[PDB]
Amino acid sequence: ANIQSFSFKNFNSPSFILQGDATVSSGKLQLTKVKENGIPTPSSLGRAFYSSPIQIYDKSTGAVASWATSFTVKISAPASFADGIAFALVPVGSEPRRNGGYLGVFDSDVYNNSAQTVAVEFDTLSNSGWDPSMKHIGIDVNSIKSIATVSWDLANGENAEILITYNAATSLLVASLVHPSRRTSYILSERVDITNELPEYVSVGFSATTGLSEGYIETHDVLSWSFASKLPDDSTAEPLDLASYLVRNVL
Amino acid sequence: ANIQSFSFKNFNSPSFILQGDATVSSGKLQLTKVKENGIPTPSSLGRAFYSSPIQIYDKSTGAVASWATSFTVKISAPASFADGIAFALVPVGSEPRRNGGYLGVFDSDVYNNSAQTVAVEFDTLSNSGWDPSMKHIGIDVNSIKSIATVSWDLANGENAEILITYNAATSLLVASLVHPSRRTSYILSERVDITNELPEYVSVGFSATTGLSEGYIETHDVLSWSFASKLPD
Amino acid sequence: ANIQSFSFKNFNSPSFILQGDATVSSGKLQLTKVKENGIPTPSSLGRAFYSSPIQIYDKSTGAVASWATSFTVKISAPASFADGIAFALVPVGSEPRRNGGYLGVFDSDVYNNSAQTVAVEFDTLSNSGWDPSMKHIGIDVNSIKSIATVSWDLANGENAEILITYNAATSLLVASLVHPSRRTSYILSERVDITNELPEYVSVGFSATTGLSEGYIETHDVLSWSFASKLPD
Amino acid sequence: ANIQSFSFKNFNSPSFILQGDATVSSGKLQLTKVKENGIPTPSSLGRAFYSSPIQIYDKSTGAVASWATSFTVKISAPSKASFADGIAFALVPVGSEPRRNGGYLGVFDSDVYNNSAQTVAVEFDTLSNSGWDPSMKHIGIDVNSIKSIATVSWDLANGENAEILITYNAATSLLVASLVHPSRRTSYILSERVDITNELPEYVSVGFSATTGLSEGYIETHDVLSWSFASKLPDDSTAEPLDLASYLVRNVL
Ligand SMILES: Nc1ncnc2[nH]cnc12
Ligand SMILES: Nc1ncnc2[nH]cnc12
Ligand SMILES: Nc1ncnc2[nH]cnc12
Ligand SMILES: Nc1ncnc2[nH]cnc12
Ligand SMILES: [Ca+2]
Ligand SMILES: [Ca+2]
Ligand SMILES: [Ca+2]
Ligand SMILES: [Ca+2]
Ligand SMILES: [Mn+2]
Ligand SMILES: [Mn+2]
Ligand SMILES: [Mn+2]
Ligand SMILES: [Mn+2]
Repeated sequence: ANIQSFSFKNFNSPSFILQGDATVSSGKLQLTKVKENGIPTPSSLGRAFYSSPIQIYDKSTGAVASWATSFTVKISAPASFADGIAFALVPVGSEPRRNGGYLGVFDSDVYNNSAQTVAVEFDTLSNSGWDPSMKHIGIDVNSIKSIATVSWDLANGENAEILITYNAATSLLVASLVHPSRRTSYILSERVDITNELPEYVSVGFSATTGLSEGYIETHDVLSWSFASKLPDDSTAEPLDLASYLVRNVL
Repeated sequence: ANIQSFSFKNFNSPSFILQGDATVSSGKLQLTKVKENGIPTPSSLGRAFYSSPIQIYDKSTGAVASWATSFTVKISAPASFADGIAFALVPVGSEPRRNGGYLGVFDSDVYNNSAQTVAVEFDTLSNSGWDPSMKHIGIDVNSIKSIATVSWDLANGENAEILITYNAATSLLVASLVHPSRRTSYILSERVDITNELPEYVSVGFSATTGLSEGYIETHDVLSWSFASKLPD
Repeated sequence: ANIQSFSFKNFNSPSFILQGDATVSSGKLQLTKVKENGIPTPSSLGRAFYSSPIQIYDKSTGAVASWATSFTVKISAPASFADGIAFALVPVGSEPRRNGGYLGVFDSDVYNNSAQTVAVEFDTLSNSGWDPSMKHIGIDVNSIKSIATVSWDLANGENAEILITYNAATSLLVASLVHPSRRTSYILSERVDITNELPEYVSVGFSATTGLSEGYIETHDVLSWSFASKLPD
Repeated sequence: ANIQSFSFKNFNSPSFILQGDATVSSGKLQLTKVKENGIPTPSSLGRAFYSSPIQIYDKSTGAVASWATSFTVKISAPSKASFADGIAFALVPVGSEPRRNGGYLGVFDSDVYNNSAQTVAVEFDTLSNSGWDPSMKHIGIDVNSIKSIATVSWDLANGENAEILITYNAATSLLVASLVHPSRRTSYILSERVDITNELPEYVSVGFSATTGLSEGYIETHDVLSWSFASKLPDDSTAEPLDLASYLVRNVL
């Protein structure tokens, strides 16, 4: 089995690939532009990935990896919320895509297998063309139109503790968010045939955009991030030990 | 920091403390009685804990542990569902408590700090005296009347993958359940001041009971279990 | 796969099985008796094991566990060194054995499979009947006469950081010691067919004895201990 | 605390930075050139590092990382030839380009201490160079010079697996290296104090470097069959060694 994992409580540019307005300051990862006075900027786009590629599966052996990631984000608006942040698995060379409601990871709301991108979004602005009525968490598979969503009551300026996992045995992708301050929690799950939607190797990280209008803005700060992946030697899949993963990585 | 952790995909009596009708068979942990033909039995009560005590906090240093546990259960009814299964943190010497709707871990629905027990229940039968309308997941703190619950649609005979965690920094206890077969998931969270509700050392494990009537029965099988704890200095 | 692991930087009696003069004080594990003034005592014997049994192998599946342990000991003599400390894998019910040069884990220097005990010793006193000329580290398999040893220059009163591992793939048991203060290190390795020398379940821990004479004494303090085991399917 | 770790039982180019003749084939990492017929080549040099930099310490907080690595190598020399030159596990500056070949193992330029080299390595030297080497084949700790600050004799078992384990404990500042040839049940260990914050930069790349002899008959192969690495950087000055019991079973065993 092959394993790769990391856990950061403090950020520094060397281990990350930064794109767009993504910057590291005061130990935290700021995905979108922010004026010196502290207020967000419109039309911003930022991405950040771990500098080492992760192998999601192996065509020759037929093995599929199980993985998990957890991070803490803080979204603040002075002003209306827009556009959101996504955790994404993109092709290794990958360059940013459309901004605004496309969150920098997609080009359209029509399924396009060739986009080879899967993401879990925390959408703060409903786009009439493809979005559910309110702020939501969604699973995007090669299109900005989530294959599943759940309502989310964003607590402005308060920490959000997210946990995403993929179990190769059940092919189930599960995402959950918790706002400790309000004792509120959300969860969502859907089956995803990963070997068909992504390449063998991918970069893992975040993508975030602000609104395209003067008053549709918010900040996207990642305060901590952990990731762990396990690729077996044969077809037989083996979920990860989360009890052990969080305490040794998150708690 | 002190750490203790384990992960079982196969069960064997040696590493566990079995109470009541709790038994290990064919590699799985069966908390409640089951007739040879495979059908559950009424008035059953079973408990099982890891043989090594876990230190939840330290009075002298003021440190509080963060921990997590995950397991897979399978609940089946031929009949009506009753009574449920709970993941519990009990005092080390601890003997079973009332059966039926008390799930073997409590004696009343009135808060009693001296019970020194905290549990996360998967309640399959609504007891008029203290339960919400339907089947639910709840956090119990020294009383069978959950301080918080969430509706749960139990998928009969299908695996349930549960994950419970306690974060000492936020004092937040979070429980989640997933039925992979139906792609359904539930989550619940509530702040718990653990150092006030439990002793420094506890045993961790499960407790399960069946209904007290002829037709209120179900099975409680644990197929795998992991636990991890970290106590700072 | 089944996994069990723990790591202590601070000790407390609840999670351990203490035998003989083994005691926990000021957060450390003291295996042998010590007078209030701080000086060791002769004819002492102490043992301590983790309260949860560990499965070394499985007869039905034919799987053998790989494991590792690491700890820090401090041995001090006011006086001549005796008798030593051992890391041992004993049968679960196991009661102490002969003291003195037998380190509390064996009864003779003649191989006796029925002893079902394997130990890695840090022998501070050469017993003419079975010991190499000086202080040594040795691997004992069902007898106090090590099947392999290595010379060891004990640094009185200075910490010793030990690491022992068992690789089921190669059947190799490897032990190593490091005295950071003197920048000295020792290593030893030998093949051991574990499934033949021990039972499926064992208790893991330490055993230590002092000399049987008035001036053959030393202290045996364990300052930290970690253990990890993995049993495949 | 910041943590980074990985463990490979099978190799693939994407996650590694390959330099020189370093190549990945049949799942293993081949550091030095090898003719199709299987025999090694002279004057070869190969290096390979994990694609993500590792932070060894932090100047602002004064924290120093504790880390460990373990790997399995197989060194082989054809009957008619002689062993040369060796393989090293190294911690080099991030941009770092290969250095002198032959007995310099691709990581150093001289046997005179040069702090500006900012490189620390643990070598498995198969050829004694009169100018700075002990009499026989050895394991040594090199700190900014090819002349080890400490060595230990090593009886290389030709063609047999070598299981190496290297660790650095920030609390004691002790670097410890060990090798085991399971086939022969032989083992070696070496240890020495190293003030890492003074010999290396805050960020480094971790990996291997290997060279073959500069003569027609001084050649050997350098194959890495598996590799694990784990690092932990605290938030303050206070150092905390790693849990090796847990590290090997979860990574090596
Ligand atoms: N990703 C996830 N988030 C929350 N609970 C889970 N249970 C299993 N996977 C989970
Ligand atoms: N116990 C838990 N279950 C699901 N998601 C979580 N996120 C944090 N703790 C969690
Ligand atoms: N037990 C052990 N001690 C020291 N080095 C080792 N390398 C492999 N096993 C070892
Ligand atoms: N690097 C190392 N190799 C072998 N034994 C060790 N004990 C502590 N560190 C070690
Ligand atoms: Ca949107
Ligand atoms: Ca009930
Ligand atoms: Ca002796
Ligand atoms: Ca040389
Ligand atoms: Mn959306
Ligand atoms: Mn209830
Ligand atoms: Mn001896
Ligand atoms: Mn040399």
